[PDB]
Amino acid sequence: RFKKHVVQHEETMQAIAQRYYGDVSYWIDLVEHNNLKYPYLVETDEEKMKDPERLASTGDTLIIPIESDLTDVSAKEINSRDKDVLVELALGRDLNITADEKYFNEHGTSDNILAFSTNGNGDLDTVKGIDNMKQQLQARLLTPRGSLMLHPNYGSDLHNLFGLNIPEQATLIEMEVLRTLTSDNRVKSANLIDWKIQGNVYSGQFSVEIKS
Amino acid sequence: NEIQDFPAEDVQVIVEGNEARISMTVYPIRSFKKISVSLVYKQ
Amino acid sequence: TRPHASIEVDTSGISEKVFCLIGQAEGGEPNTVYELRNYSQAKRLFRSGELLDAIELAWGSNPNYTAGRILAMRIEDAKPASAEIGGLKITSKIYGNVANNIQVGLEKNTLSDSLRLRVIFQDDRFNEVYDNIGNIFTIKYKGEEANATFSVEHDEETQKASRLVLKVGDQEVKSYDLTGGAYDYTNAIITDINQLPDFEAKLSPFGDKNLESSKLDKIENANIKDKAVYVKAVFGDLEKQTAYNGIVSFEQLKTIEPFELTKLKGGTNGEPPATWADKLDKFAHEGGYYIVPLSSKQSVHAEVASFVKERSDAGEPMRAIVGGGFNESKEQLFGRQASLSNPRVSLVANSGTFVMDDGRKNHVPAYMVAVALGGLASGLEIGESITFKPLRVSSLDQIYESIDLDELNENGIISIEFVRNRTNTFFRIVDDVTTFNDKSDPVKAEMAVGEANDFLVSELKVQLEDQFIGTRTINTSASIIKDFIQSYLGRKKRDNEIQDFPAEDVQVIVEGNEARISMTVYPIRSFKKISVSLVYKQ
Amino acid sequence: VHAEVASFVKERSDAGEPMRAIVGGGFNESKEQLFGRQASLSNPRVSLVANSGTFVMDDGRKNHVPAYMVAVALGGLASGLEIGESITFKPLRVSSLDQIYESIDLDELNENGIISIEFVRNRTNTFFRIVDDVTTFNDKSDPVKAE
Amino acid sequence: GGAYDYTNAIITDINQLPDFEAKLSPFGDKNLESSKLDKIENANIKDKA
Amino acid sequence: TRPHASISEKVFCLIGQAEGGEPNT
Amino acid sequence: TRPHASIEVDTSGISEKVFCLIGQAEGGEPNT
Repeated sequence: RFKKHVVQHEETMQAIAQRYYGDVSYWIDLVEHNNLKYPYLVETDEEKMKDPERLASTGDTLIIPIESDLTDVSAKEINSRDKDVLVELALGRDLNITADEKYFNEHGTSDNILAFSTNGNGDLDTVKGIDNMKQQLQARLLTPRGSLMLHPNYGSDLHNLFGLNIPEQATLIEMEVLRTLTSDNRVKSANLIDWKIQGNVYSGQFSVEIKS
Repeated sequence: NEIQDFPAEDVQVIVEGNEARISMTVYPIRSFKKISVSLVYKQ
Repeated sequence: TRPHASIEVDTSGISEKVFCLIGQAEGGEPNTVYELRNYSQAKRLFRSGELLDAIELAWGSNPNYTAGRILAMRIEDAKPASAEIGGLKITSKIYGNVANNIQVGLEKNTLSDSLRLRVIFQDDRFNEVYDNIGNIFTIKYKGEEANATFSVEHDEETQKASRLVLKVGDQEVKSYDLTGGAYDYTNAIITDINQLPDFEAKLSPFGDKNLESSKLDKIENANIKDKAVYVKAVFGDLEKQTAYNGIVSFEQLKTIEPFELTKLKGGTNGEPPATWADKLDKFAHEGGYYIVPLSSKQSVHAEVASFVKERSDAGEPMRAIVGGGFNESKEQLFGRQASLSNPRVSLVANSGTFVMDDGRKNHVPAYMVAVALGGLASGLEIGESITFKPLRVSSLDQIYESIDLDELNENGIISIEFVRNRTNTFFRIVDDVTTFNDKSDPVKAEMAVGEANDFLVSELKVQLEDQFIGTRTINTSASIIKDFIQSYLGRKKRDNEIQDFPAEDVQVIVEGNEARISMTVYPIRSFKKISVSLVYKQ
Repeated sequence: VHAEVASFVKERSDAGEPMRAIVGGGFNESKEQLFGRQASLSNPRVSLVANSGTFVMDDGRKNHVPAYMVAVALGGLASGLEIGESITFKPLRVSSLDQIYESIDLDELNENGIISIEFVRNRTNTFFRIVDDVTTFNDKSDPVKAE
Repeated sequence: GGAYDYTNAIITDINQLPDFEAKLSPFGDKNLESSKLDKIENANIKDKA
Repeated sequence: TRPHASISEKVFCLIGQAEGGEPNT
Repeated sequence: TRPHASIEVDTSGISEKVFCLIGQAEGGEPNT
């Protein structure tokens, strides 16, 4: 996996490699990972006009490998394709089934909710990257734990939790949400920011550390 | 644990001889009926 | 409705003080203040241009610190786009030129004897249709007289619905008042027809209409034995159909009539205003502290400066940070400083470039670097300085270097310095000096010291007020004032809001009509000179 | 009708019964329009209120309030306070108010006997307080009538 | 002498002959004793102030 | 002047030069 | 003053009972 960087004023190419790897000498590998010509960085943006794809300038974005994938030619090849789209390799692409967030949010835990839909024309709607991650948390959490017809212990116990509105029960809802969300490797961790018990409405908001 | 709370200061009482009258507030216990989660991203 | 659970993957945001921006942008209703708490709300209240790019910059100028809540105002007298087409006044909720792209049309359906409404607007990808406009409910009569009808009469004074009547031949079977009565919501008609023997009435299935009964239209003697005819009420159905959504509103001059899909007109941002003070007046009581105008014009800089001084005289301290032009010269800068040499103002020279989160490598004028700066300065804890803090600017269109960073700073003008590496963005801001001429006094001269003074002073004012200015009794002489003030100072030392104070150097004098106070405080402010010496024993 | 109330309070004073009236004026009144009321409402025991703002009413609605009703805010305050206590500098709990008048304006309205309102900034919170317990009366050396 | 010794009384009472107008200066307090005014005649008025 | 906040028994005598204050008082 | 650091390789290093000398030298204002 990788890190983003933003090129700064008169930024020395070797300073990038030092700043993230301690030794200077890995800049040969970094520029091969980013498919740069010899002018690795340039002050003037008009010079980029000549060879835009093979020439970077101030404020442009570069891809920094982690140390282990530094000398892997295959990673160099793939990292030469997915330039500023590399996120898509970790989070993935999947089919869209959230046809209207105005619909299922008002019906909640039930059968017969979500459905495939079509964006544009002819091509079936494929939802990707961060927008795949939105769906793959949302569609997971709405499913009850026992539900799915292979690999059980999917879903969540959330539908059980509509007990008495008293504080302990609210923390129990926090716990099942936390438990459900940290269950997928694409998220590092989760924690609660705030919660609000109305007379019969639970409201609470949670952070999640998506990777990259 | 049959009422959520009561603002004791709200209780207002009047007496009119051989009769009296009260006003009060109580926050009832209920089931939950809407659960709303907001889910937010980082870095 | 029924019990359920919801999960919104909120895109909001993709803390103590408040920050004020007045500038030019092409959306939002004019001459009213707004509080912005979320960038994703600013993209929806507003649309385009400096006021929004300023906010997108203010809440991102440092990777760890960021500005508080922002107060906004638009510096245009934008009209809303409108038209008179048919018998309807169509007016758009958008104010400005953008609203001219809106399209509205109407067509009548033969298969339901109703209108079909269409509204289109390009940049928000809005293009939706509402149908069966009217058709509010149907009646069929079921008795076996030859032919029965109903009627609905207006209030001729007001064109409001007055009665609904059922007629079998010449006999009034039943009637109901509609000028208010029992039947103010249509629901009670939907029972009180059905409950009779000879008639039944039923609703259309497309949503709950249940309109206010005064909105029906004048009809007389419509057959409802051979047919299950609609009651129409075509105008008031539009509110139930479209009021809560979208971009357009409708108002009546007259009869509603179909028309082709037609554009609006008159959406006009107008000339820019020749003066900003009249609109600057509105920030006077919204609770700001730091204010920046988004313009290089010298008249605006003088008006804002005089406005800040007027507020400071009236119990509300304020401070203005201002930039100028695209890469100004020393002669221009010292010309602006000499004309504007009052305190509570600070002038910024450079014009930078920022990587705007669209991927937009924006070259940005000086009055916008003042936003990026003012945003950072506003967000930090009280009493800290911008002194030697970094800024997330990409590159600079600049003249000034180390020797100039004596000249400009010494004359009270702020500028950003290039440091070649490791310090996050390679750029840090040299000082927090103000535009005031005399640098000897630090409260006037240096911004952070003033910003700590202004809130400390307000607290001493507010706490003295209810203890003494309330005039609860004269029988509390000056010795008690020393007790209260030393207690007050002892809290501030304990709370770190001051460095230290001498307790036995307080003098109080009183004459019953007025008390006089004297006190000394040792202030807290950022280091600025570090002289570290070396010695050795060889 | 303000003159009638002033006559009524004067008539009850002659009857030996103490009463006092608090009164407001229009929307967005200027200094001079208020001076015209002040001169025409000369006697003591009548208290003129200036500005017209907004209050958060029971509904949760942003109700617009004329000076005729802003007078009620001070009336409800002066009747709640202990006898002999000053109305000066107590909070007012006003959501928004046509209150551009500045510190020098407060001195001009106060000297002429017109009750004014002020914006005050705490450390971070803010609040609006009323700046003097003055009446519509002229004489500065007669606090029994001027206050 | 009398009620009109302070110009405030005239600033009020000109606006008790409401075909005319008088209005105050914005630039701070003045409260001038009217005996200190200076002699003037026949300035041409309707539109003008 | 509305109300606001704004922010030894052996007496000793002297007589000499000074660049200020009215003399003979 | 400009906000900055500074550094020195000092040379001025090379008890209570104060000590007095008087003699000839080609410097200093006299008698003091």
